[PDB]
Amino acid sequence: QVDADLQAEIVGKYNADLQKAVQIEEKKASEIATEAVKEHVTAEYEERYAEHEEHDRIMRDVAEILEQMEHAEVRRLI
Amino acid sequence: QVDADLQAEIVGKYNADLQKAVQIEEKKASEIATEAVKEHVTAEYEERYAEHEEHDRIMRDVAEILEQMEHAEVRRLI
Ligand SMILES: [Ca+2]
Ligand SMILES: [Ca+2]
Repeated sequence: QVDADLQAEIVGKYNADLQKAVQIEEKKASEIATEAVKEHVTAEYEERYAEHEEHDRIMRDVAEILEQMEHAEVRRLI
Repeated sequence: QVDADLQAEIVGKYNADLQKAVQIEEKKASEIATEAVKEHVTAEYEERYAEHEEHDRIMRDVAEILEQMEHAEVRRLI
């Protein structure tokens, strides 16, 4: 589904940050924080791969990795 | 915390829609769908109460109601 290297890179760098964002109990602030983490990661990869031939596939993978990370932490806390 | 009438109005109108959005298994589409429901509700209330004296309080209540609805359904499915 997703590129395993892309998954390792994003999980490695950003999972702890996304976890902290999800762990904020005040739900508005948590939503804002989670979105901020996602937006940063998306922008980092967009900048890095803007002209790459597999750009569209990469960006779909980044979006899926981020959503799976969020889902895993929401599940894990519940 | 939130105005009980505002809560009843938004839950009554939009909970089933937010539930369907959260229930979509494909996580990107679910995220897009949930955000679309939230954006509509926020815009409806912003338009209705743009000049009201309690606008800021109302809009914070709308944001909290929407986040609580999302949390309740994510919890309920898990
Ligand atoms: Ca999500
Ligand atoms: Ca939320």
